[PDB]
Amino acid sequence: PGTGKTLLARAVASQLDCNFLKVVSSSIVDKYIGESARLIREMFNYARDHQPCI
Amino acid sequence: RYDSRTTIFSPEGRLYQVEYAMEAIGHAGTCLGILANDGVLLAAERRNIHKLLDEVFFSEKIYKLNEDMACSVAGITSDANVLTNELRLIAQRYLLQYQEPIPCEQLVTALCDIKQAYTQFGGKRPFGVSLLYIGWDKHYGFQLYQSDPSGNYGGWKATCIGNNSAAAVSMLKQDYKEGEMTLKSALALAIKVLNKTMDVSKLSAEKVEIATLTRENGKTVIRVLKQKEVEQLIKKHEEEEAKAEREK
Amino acid sequence: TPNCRVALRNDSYTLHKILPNKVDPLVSLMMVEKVPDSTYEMIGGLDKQIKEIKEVIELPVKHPELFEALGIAQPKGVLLYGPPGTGKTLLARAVAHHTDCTFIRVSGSELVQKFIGEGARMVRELFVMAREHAPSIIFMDESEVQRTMLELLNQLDGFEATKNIKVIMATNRIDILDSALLRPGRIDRKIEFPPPNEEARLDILKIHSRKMNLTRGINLRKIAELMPGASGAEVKGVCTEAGMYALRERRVHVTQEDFEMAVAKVMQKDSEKNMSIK
Amino acid sequence: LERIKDYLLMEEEFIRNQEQKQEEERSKVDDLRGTPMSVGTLEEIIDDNHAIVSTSVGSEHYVSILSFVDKDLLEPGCSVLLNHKVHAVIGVLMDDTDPLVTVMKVEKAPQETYADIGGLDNQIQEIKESVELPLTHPEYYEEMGIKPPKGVILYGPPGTGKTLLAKAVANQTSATFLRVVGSELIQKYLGDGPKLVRELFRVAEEHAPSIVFIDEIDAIGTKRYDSNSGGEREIQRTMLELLNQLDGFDSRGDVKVIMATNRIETLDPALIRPGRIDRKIEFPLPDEKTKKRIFQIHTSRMTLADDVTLDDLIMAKDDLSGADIKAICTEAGLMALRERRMKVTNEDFKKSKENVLYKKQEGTPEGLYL
Amino acid sequence: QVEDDIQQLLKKINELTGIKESDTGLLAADKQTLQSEQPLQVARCTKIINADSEDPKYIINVKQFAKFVVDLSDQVAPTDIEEGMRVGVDRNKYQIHIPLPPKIDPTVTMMQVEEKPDVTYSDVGGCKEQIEKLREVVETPLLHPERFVNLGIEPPKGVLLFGPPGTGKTLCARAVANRTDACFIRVIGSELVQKYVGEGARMVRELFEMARTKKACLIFFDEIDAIGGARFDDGAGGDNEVQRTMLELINQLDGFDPRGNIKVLMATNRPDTLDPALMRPGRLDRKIEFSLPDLEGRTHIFKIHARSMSVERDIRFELLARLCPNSTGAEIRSVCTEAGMFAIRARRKIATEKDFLEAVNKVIKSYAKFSATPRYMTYN
Amino acid sequence: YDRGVNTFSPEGRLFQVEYAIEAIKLGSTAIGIQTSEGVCLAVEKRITSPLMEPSSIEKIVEIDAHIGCAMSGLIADAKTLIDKARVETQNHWFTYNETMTVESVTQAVSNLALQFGEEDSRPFGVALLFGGVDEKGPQLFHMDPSGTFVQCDARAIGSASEGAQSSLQEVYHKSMTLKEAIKSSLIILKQVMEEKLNATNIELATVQPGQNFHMFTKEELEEVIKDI
Amino acid sequence: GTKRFDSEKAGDREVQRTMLELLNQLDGFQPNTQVKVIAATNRVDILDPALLRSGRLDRKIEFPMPNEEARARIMQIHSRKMNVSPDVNYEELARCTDDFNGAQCKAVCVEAGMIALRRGATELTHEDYMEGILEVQAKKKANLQYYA
Amino acid sequence: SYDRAITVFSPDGHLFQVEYAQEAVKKGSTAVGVRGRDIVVLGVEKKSVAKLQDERTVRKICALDDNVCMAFAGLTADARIVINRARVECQSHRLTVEDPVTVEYITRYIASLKQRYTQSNGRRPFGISALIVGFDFDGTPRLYQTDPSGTYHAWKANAIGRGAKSVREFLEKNYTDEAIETDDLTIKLVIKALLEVVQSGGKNIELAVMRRDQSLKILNPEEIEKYVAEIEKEKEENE
Ligand SMILES: Nc1ncnc2c1ncn2[C@@H]1O[C@H](COP(=O)(O)OP(=O)(O)OP(O)(O)=S)[C@@H](O)[C@H]1O
Ligand SMILES: Nc1ncnc2c1ncn2[C@@H]1O[C@H](COP(=O)(O)OP(=O)(O)OP(O)(O)=S)[C@@H](O)[C@H]1O
Repeated sequence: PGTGKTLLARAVASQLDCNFLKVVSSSIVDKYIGESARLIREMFNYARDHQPCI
Repeated sequence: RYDSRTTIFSPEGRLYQVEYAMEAIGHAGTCLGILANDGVLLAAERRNIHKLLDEVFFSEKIYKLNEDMACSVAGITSDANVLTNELRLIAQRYLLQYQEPIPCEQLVTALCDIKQAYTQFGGKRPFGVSLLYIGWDKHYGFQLYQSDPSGNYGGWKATCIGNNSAAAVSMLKQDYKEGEMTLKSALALAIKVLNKTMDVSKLSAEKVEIATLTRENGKTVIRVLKQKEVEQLIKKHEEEEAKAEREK
Repeated sequence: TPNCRVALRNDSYTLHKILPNKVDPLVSLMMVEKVPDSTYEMIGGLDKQIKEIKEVIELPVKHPELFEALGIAQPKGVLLYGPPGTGKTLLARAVAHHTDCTFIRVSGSELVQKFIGEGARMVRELFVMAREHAPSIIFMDESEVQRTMLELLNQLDGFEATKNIKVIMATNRIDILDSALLRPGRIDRKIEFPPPNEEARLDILKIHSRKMNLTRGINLRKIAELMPGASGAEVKGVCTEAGMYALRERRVHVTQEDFEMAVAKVMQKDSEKNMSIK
Repeated sequence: LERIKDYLLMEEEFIRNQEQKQEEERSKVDDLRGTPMSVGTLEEIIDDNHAIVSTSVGSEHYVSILSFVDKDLLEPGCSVLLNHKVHAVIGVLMDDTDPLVTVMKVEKAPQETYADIGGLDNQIQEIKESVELPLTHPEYYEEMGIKPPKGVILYGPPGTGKTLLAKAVANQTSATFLRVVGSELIQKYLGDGPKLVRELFRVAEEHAPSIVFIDEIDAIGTKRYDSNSGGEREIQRTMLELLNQLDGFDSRGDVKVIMATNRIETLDPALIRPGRIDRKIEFPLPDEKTKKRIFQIHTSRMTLADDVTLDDLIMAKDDLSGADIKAICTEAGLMALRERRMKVTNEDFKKSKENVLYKKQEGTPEGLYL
Repeated sequence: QVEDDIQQLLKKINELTGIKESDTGLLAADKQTLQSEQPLQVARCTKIINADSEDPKYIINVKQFAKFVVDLSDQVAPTDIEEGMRVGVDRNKYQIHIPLPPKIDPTVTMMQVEEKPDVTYSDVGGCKEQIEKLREVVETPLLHPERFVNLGIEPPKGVLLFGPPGTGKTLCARAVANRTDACFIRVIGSELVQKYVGEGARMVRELFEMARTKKACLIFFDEIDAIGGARFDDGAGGDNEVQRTMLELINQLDGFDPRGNIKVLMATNRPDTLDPALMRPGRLDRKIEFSLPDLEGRTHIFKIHARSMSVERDIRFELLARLCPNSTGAEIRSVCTEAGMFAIRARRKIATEKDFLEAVNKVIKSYAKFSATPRYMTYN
Repeated sequence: YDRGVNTFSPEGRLFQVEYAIEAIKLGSTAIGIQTSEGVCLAVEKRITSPLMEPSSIEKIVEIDAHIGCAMSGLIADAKTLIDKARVETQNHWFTYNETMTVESVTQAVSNLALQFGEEDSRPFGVALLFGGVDEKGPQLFHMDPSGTFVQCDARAIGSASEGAQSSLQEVYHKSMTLKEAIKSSLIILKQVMEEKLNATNIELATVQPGQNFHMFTKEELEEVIKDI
Repeated sequence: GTKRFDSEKAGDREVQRTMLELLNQLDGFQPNTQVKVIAATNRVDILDPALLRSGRLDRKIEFPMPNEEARARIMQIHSRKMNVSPDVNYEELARCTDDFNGAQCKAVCVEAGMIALRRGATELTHEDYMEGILEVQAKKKANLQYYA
Repeated sequence: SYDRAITVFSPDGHLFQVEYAQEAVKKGSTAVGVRGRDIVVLGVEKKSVAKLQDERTVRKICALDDNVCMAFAGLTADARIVINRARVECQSHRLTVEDPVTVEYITRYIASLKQRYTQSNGRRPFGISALIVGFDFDGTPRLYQTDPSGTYHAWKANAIGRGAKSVREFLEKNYTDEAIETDDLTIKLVIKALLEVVQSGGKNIELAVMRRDQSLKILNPEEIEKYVAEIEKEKEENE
């Protein structure tokens, strides 16, 4: 936890710079619990613009 | 709630392992014995009638225990081996002590005390085995006995095994016999009972087991009889079913 | 009335006319209109059960005089049970189209209570409408939650109203229930449901296979004696597999040999061994 | 011929239920009011003929008072009659409460007195001495300085006639009576426990000496310890509200409470203390001496061929409720009615005794003490 | 058919009785001042957001609509039209005319006792030292503010009380309210449990508004499980707003300028359902329980509950206290009333020893106590 | 929790011993009184049935020719302890030709009043009152389940023992006589019992140094009761 | 800052609004070196992992309960204000007192003052503190027995 | 505490399992026993014949000596063990002491065995309660009862099993000191007790007596039938 978890994760990401978003995966565990899958749609259908997506 | 071990009492007070040993009896092979003078018989159901066995044992439920006593059995199988070894050893020790065969009721009470020794103490599993008794003596003649996991023993003339045999006991009461000591009548009655109670269609003789005990001149021979007479007994009973459908 | 919907004038806020029909979304729980078209005869031979149901439901509606000039109450609590549970639904639909009476199916489940909504969901306002549609029969599949059913027992038990408003609970496996339901002053006729005999399996066979074009030289009691205690579930299944045999042939003709394979088409296991022990 | 009499009595009672001013001064009252009247909430009354109100939407106004009756009867906390023109304070609103007050108020004594159940008259004698004596014959309580009991719990095996005892006491009374199935509080509404409670007991105090009758809340005695890891819903808070309403402050008055349960150990022992609830009454599977009386009541007005003895059935088996006896007495009558017959023989009672008794099934001893 | 006769002609004469009424059916301080008051105005009370400089230019909200930019009318006192003051705003001129009191909420005035119920200190016998400690809590800092000063110590401004149901908590509450001299306030816990969002928080605000008006006032909580001490929360997400109200209560209660001359008594049957955001001392300083009195207190509660009922002048209370193994004043008083009922079962003038014997039977030995009959010797 | 004879408390203590001291309280009452003239003793039987034969219920048993006893609470722990006390006093007379004094008797009993241990059985549930006449005159002795044995001048046990002690401290002093102490005991008895005092309820046991034998009064007890 | 509750049909909203704006004004977006963030809570597992995320609140100040010397130090600090009896071993108090906080030792101070006030003592004594320890816990008497 | 195990006291000072092992006795068959002055008498109810067996092996009344008699309630297996041990013990007493066994000795043995059985680790208590009736010293009739606690307790008459309060209430409402026995009065007293049984079916009655010098006599249910007939005759003479 911390040399192969959050650090040393963005090495080539610094070089490549295409569609590097973050998902800490707490934002899918929602309030209206079926907003989880809706925000999965909101993750992908907002992501696939920068065409090779990360 | 008050489950944990065989001991101690429940708050009414009932018992836990006692009722559950009875419900361990109920899912086993079905046995019975019949009211007969000048002989006595046993009936037994073959568990695991699968085609790849050997049957070289001549006896899977009967155990010719002393000389003039055998016993059927029902329940957890390998506890019964533990019980039969000890029972043979008890009766043989009695014969060693007196040079007279064991008069069968103190034999039954000895085994009941053996079972009760695991009913009281803690923590041991009680013996989940009920089993029958046929035998002969100098004091009453032919006898029949029913061991129970509580240590209670009831001298019956027509006995009871578990959930498969309540309707059998109902047939034994509604078809109660008295006076007729003929072994063949009792065999036909047993054929009728096992025809109703077992779900074996047309009663295949490989799925049954019959052993008898007669008094021959001074010997009290035990006849674990062969298969051909069982076949013709089934044919006898099906001819009597043809007699029963003469009413149509 | 108290609790009465009305129409309001829209310039001085006075009444216009009464809006009747106090009924909440609960006819949407009734849901009985065109249940099926009438089907009494489609029961394989449980006629004692049907006669007891007739003389526990309709005979109180037909002749209440003959009860209370004879001076007895009319029985209202009907629990239906069987050890497999078969014919549990078809008998309900059968009774439902032959009474001309406000039948009601509450075969749902103990939903809402405090999950997305208020609660009070077994007969809470449903009994108000059992009054509002005074001849009525209530039917349920079914012990599950522990205060709502109790409230509604105490609405149904004796202290309710004018009777002939009966409840039919119909499920298998009695012993999974609470300690209040099985009061005999609360359930008055408990009828068993046996798996059928050879003649009744023959009858159910005739019922389903009558529309099935069976060729000739075809015996049916042999098929009935190929059934080692068939509950009635698989009795329908044998005929459907016979129809499937006719379907896989591009044929419309069914022999008895099709049933000879169709009985064989049903066997499952539960084989395993080194478990006899017992 | 009596059915004509009973129908005419019921329809004339309905006719009586249908049988339920100033030539110009009442018209001035009709102009003292705007006809679309409304319901408001006084916050203060600055007594110089204009008051401040509060509405169900929340707009609060200096609105003038138009008194016909004494205008100082209404108070802050009591509602008013406001117009739609200037929301003018009209006048007399007799103090109204929720719709859920007439709902829980039975208006009849539809069944009968102690002559309905058969034989328990030691504890029927208790509820007698604790309701019928303090109400009707309140001599010795003042005359020996001793206060009467308040709370009565019915319990035991079900179908003993707990409902029958309830409706029997609902007969023999002149005090006002209320009928509450007290488990009705399954909402998704926070608060709303005390609303029903405070309004119920305020109504109970305002009318009369009364009985406030809670019925079957044995589920709601929620163990008085927690809900496990995360629970808290409202139910504990609502029962604690009722507890504080009963034996907190604000003296109880002439209010009686009779309660009934099936199971009893699952209750809340913060209620079962005396003072809060005084009497507890066992209703067990009775005897084989008042079963004769229960059969006697259930064979009062039915066609029984007197050759048969119900005491044979009483001698048969000894543990069953009086509701079971009612089920048998109706069911054997149906078995007689199989084929248009006059009276009931023995074998209808036998088949009906067997039929009703399909209840207890266990298993497998005991049976084997033995 | 004689009953047919009876009921038939009864109801027939009753029908006649209905037909009787059916055929027998056939302004100075109220009216002339009405139209004078009809040109009044429906002008709305408000609540003021802020004051601009050099001018009113007041911004205001009423309850729900918007945030209202207003004037003042000319005949005002323009000084005290400040924030936190509800004032009256017009429906044509849109200007402030008359100030108003704030949202007083006179259901929060309704929880004040407003009376003095009589239960004397001589009635609460059995706990002469627990009530001594509570006397030190209540009577002494409100009467003799010397020894706190002359020794340099702090008052126990909060005292929780816990114990079995039946014990005397209510009695001690109304006992100190009997000899109070101060402003005593009962607090129903579910007077905080209102429906809408963020209102019981404002109920705690109303409490502290009443508190800091005056001196030496007495807030009495009871049944704070209704308020709650359980932060019962995991992935179910149900009832949580009462916990918000209760944390608001902790915030305005203790820590960062607490109460002052305010002495609060609380009570609970369930101490193990509390929150350790109130278990901390400084908030609650005496966790005084009560226990069952041994014999002297039980004889004392006999003396209190039998001084004013007709008994024999020969009976003792030693043996009766003996046959109460574990009991309370409620159970003792039930014994007194039950033996009175037994005296009504006979026709006596007083009560005797055996009256209370069978009442002790009825209360304790005819308790439910499960299951049930203890018939064995093994002891005697 | 507390569950078990092998766990203390955060503040003390057992919690098995305390539950035994709780288990004392259910028994019948008894009162023994030391007087230099001799030790007297009394008890209540609480007879249930008329078929309950009164002379078969044992409260006062005989340990020595001059050492009496009384029991409390549980019966059979008392039967065990009485048996052992008899055996061991007899052992003292065996190896010493003399009478084991009452303090030494009760030390011999409370050597295993707490030898309770199921491994390496339960604690006993009985309080005992010991009276006897040693070389130091009469002795009155009181033990407990916990073996914490002490001398008492006039100890009362079991049920209602608090008011017995209180009203006993009302009447008692050092220079009492015999018959005064007898009636002083039975007054307290018919204040702490519930039924009428008669010939069959109570029983006395008096031991004197000159009347070492027969530590009992048999139906002159009727004459003593009718003198009140 | 609430754990976002995973349930339907209702919900107070402005807790989320003030939470998002608090984390917005706080850290991440709008960074500034003139923010000195102090915060204290009772419990930790009610909170969100967005409240930290990398360093929103990177410095953690836990508090173990006062170990040995801090307890008697705290009792000495509270007893500083009063009429001290100067034969009070506070180290004995630290030896006997266990699992106590600062506030409970302050309660020991106040209850020792009041217990001395029960006899009207001018200055305190040591078992005044000891009964303060007992009464802070629950109470004792002692009963006593089995300790002879 | 809890209902687990036998060693813990209650918080209010009880042993749950002693009170609870009495309940199995309290829920058993009834058996009474009285003493006459020269003949002792006892008997059991509930023969409970199931139409298809023998019952000579299920006998609840047996003997240990030629002088003493047994009875029990509760469950029967513990009765079988206790009776087996009692025979051995009675014979071992006969081995050293050459007396006929006093009844008080065998009751002290049974109660002592029962209590040291109850004290130990996890040995399940004997759920019986015996009646031990005998007449040894100058033929003086005695009868003692037991308890799962182990308290021998001498009476003059007794009732155990199901509903024993009513049966003992009948011995309370009958029990006359006069006269005397009079074996006829003892026989009629057995007849009145068995008529006062919980069921009194008339055929489920089993009684055995001892005249303090003889051995046990098992009766025949025709002598008992004429006994019930003359009891009904005296009941008619009440009218
Ligand atoms: N008397 C009958 N006559 C004809 N078909 C029957 C009869 N009884 C059962 N069946 C058939 O067997 C099946 C069992 O009936 P159902 O009651 O509908 O099924 P079910 O399992 O009983 O439903 P449950 O128990 O309420 S979940 C149905 O599909 C019927 O077609
Ligand atoms: N010493 C006493 N003297 C007189 N009555 C007493 C005494 N102790 C208790 N009581 C009784 O107990 C009542 C006061 O205690 P409680 O009413 O139990 O307080 P409480 O609010 O009921 O406690 P809970 O746990 O909330 S039910 C009195 O009204 C009496 O009925």
